[PDB]
Amino acid sequence: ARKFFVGGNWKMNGSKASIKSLVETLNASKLDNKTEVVVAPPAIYLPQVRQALRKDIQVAAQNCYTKASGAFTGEISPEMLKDLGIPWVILGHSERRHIFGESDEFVAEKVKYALDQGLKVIACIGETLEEREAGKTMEVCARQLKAIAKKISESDWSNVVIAYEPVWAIGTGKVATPEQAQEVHAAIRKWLAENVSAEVAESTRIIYGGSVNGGNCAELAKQPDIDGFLVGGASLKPEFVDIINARK
Repeated sequence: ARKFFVGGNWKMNGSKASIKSLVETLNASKLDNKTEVVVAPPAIYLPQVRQALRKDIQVAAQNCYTKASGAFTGEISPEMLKDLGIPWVILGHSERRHIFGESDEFVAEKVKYALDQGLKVIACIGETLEEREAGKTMEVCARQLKAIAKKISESDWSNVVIAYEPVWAIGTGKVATPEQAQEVHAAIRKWLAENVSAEVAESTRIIYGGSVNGGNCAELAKQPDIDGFLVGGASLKPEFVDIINARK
């Protein structure tokens, strides 16, 4: 069965002191050994975290670029991440797609380059409120996924986790039910089956990237096509532990 997966996206949040506290809390907590756990600090805190954090939680960057090196002021390469012992990267997050204009193709180029350099990737997809109102949830997810599928091989999906972000229920005032989330996750899995392969569909974790907290994580985790979470704000808090432990 697919291993339950809980990622924590810290986004642009943290100080040395707050991160020291966050890490200390994780280091003193009893975690379900059946959960694969990844945390994504801001880039400048990656060293602090990889040095202090328990080894059974892996670290991710929040973004990277599409080349090994060169004249790209402000960008980081997958080679640098590997060099510092950062095994994961989050790519195509809604905030990068919408605020920083990252296109479907640019995201797909990053996913392929990161995989080729030996990173594991949390690849983010999802639809806006306007797109959902139009009945375009799967049109959008299919488009975003197709761009990735055109760049990566069937085998390459092995080290991909798909994060479904209900952008329509992130910062909009709308909320998603576990049933609504499940419906999308099942449809994404069907897309994988029909476009990649049945084996990719059955193997690939599809994690929920909407609002996840200690209070709702158990009900979400019960859904049969939800393989875990890409947690936002709760990832900065002690209740992240409860989310890791959502199946217990």
